[PDB]
Amino acid sequence: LHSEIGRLNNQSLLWGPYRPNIYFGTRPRIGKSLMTGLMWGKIESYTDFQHTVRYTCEQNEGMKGYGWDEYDPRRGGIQSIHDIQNGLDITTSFVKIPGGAHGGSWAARIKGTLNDDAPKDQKTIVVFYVSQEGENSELEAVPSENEFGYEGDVILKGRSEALGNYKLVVTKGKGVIPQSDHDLSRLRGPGQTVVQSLTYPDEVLWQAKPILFQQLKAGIDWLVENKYDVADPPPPWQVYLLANKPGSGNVHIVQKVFEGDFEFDILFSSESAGKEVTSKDLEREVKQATEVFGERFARVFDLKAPFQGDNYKKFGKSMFSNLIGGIGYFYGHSLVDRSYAPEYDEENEGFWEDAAEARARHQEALEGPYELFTSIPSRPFFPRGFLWDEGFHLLPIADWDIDLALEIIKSWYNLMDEDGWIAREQILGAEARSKVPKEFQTQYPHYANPPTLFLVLDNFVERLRKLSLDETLSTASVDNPEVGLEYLRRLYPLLRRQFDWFRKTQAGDIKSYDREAYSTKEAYRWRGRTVSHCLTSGLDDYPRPQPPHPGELHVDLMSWVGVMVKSLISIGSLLGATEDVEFYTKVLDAIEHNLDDLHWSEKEGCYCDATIDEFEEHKLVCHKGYISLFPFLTGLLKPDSPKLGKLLALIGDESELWSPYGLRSLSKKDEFYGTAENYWRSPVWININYLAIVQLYNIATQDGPYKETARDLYTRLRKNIVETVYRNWEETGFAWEQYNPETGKGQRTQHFTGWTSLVVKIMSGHH
Ligand SMILES: Cc1nc(-c2ccc(NCCCCCCN3C[C@H](O)[C@@H](O)[C@H](O)[C@H]3CO)c([N+](=O)[O-])c2)no1
Repeated sequence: LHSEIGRLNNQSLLWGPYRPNIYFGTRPRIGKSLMTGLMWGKIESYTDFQHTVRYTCEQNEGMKGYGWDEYDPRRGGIQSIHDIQNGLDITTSFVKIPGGAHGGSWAARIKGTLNDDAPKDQKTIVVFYVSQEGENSELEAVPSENEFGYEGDVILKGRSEALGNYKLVVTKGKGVIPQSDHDLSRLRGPGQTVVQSLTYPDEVLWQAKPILFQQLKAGIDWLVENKYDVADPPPPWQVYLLANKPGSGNVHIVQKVFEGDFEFDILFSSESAGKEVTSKDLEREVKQATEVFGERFARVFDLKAPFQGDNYKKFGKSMFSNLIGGIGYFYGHSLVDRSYAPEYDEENEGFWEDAAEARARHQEALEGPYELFTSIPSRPFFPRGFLWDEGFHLLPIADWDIDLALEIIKSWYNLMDEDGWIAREQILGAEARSKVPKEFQTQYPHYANPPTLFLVLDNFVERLRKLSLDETLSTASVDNPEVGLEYLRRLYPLLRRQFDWFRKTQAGDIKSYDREAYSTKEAYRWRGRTVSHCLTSGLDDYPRPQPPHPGELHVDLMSWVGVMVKSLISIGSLLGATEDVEFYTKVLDAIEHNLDDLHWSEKEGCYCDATIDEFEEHKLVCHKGYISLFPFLTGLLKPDSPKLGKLLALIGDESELWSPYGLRSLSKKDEFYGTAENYWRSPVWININYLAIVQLYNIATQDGPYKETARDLYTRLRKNIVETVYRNWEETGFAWEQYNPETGKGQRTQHFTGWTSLVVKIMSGHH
């Protein structure tokens, strides 16, 4: 039955618009298969379309905004695009229709409405680009009856092992199609939908823009050769309309030119499903998905006071839809240094220079291929899997669809190598690499990242302890305990492997110094630190001991290990791994003492990282900020702890961390406040604020000395964080990466959905 729910999940999730790196396209969760993508741009001149055409996601002055209004990867959703440069408001509605044996069918409507500023007679070029990867697969455009192109629908018939037989139709659509009276129309037709069918080696089919442009350029060269010139030139839109040449191939370009508003449908019909998909099917399924989206949201994200209002609901739906709408499927080779150069052990003083030397040997090579099904932080700027971000992404997603979240966790854990390492940044395949400077591609097997995916696991466990097919599937792994347990049984050894990997690779040094502590074992240091940075910790430029030193100990990292042990206690217990649970219990107890013995500063009233002095002694290095609160953020302190009460004072202290807009990453009193790139040195970050909010709530709903302080801080922080993110969204249409504690303004990158979307769960409360 676990096998059964697994196959049903597989069938349910196979298809999607799983290409979040582009405005709109689809692909199934199969490395080498059928992919589609949309392009559009106005044409006003002989040279502008190369500059106006849209395909991969960006964010700049020419684009007001874009995102998902509703989305559920089982059903589909609706995306809105507000394009200033091209004077166009676009809608792309996508819907899946279950049936057959190959993951069902799907359809999309693309609608473009000119904005008030656009010329009423704007010409817009629209391209639907289709490619298929695989040795023994086929795809063919059925020729039109007409001479120069298509009066009606374009039909592609294809086949593969993975998809069986299918047809993909691009409907004629609605809107004025311009007609040219030029001589060229004798050979090219007056203006109509055209199809070019081509082949390239599989590995380059992703390069849709260059492939298209190569065809456009060939058409223009033909014009030149055939005496179409500046004495009497055809109109731009005709110059840029491909000669119709449908056929068989692994690439199919479908091109339309419209004047004024337009729309057209894409209908993917899985043959094994029986009756083919129609436009009327599309409209019905679109209306139905919205209704279901509506009903689920009100149940799962029921926003509590003072956010029950409709403005907050709309806000919540946008923040949530953009988060879950970022889910992509990525496939390909990854770039990894597998030298395990000894310099990477960072055992000496000045280790960063040695590590730089090893990197300069450039032993990294491509490996895999790997696949990953994950949500992402940033469609325009970094549309790919980041390991600790994904822990935050799945907290709202798990609420929505626990089985989906478990799928993503599983996908992440399937990357883990024999040692227990998962790369923190997953750049899979040439398409993903295109977005990343080559200097920043290489992954390092000694680089960890916070294990926030365990937080998601923790939530699943509590749910496990305490309808349409889609509704049923979304909770099958909780509603069927035996299913849930089997999932944990299979994941459990990889979690344990990761635990062990942390302790083998990210170990700090007690025994070699004048260091006394309850445990001789429990001490941690993040590998990969530079003079100015600690990227692996996730808090890039939060101030750390200077200089970096093999004797450093990082309190956040030890806290993370505490998170992991507790999770392993719970899961171990569920699986009756008695021997394991006894070991975990001893480790937890040791971390509890050692956090105090190695990291607590009585003088400062908070936790601090530690180094080793010029005189070879243990020194605490305190920089009041997120790092300082870590045992609290990660749920490690008892509710009656005096230490907790001191952290609550720091948290609430306006002159240190407490801004009107949320908690400051670093205190105003810290010498490093607002210095350098000021990334984690003052701004308000939603992910850490979310952990604070949840821990304040835990203390607030339990007997103890800080109940009432916690309740007040919970109330205020929740309000502050929600309102800041809301005001910004209202003003700008965007979720931002971080928020300015003086002004409240969103800054750094937009489209950060992205853990900023946690705000949905903050609003809905009841932790
Ligand atoms: C115009 C215009 N373009 C841009 C622009 C900005 C940035 C980038 N890439 C930066 C990649 C680094 C991701 C780290 C983010 N974040 C940092 C946290 O510190 C981590 O904790 C966390 O894990 C990760 C992930 O969330 C690109 N670009 O490469 O295309 C373009 N801005 O304006």
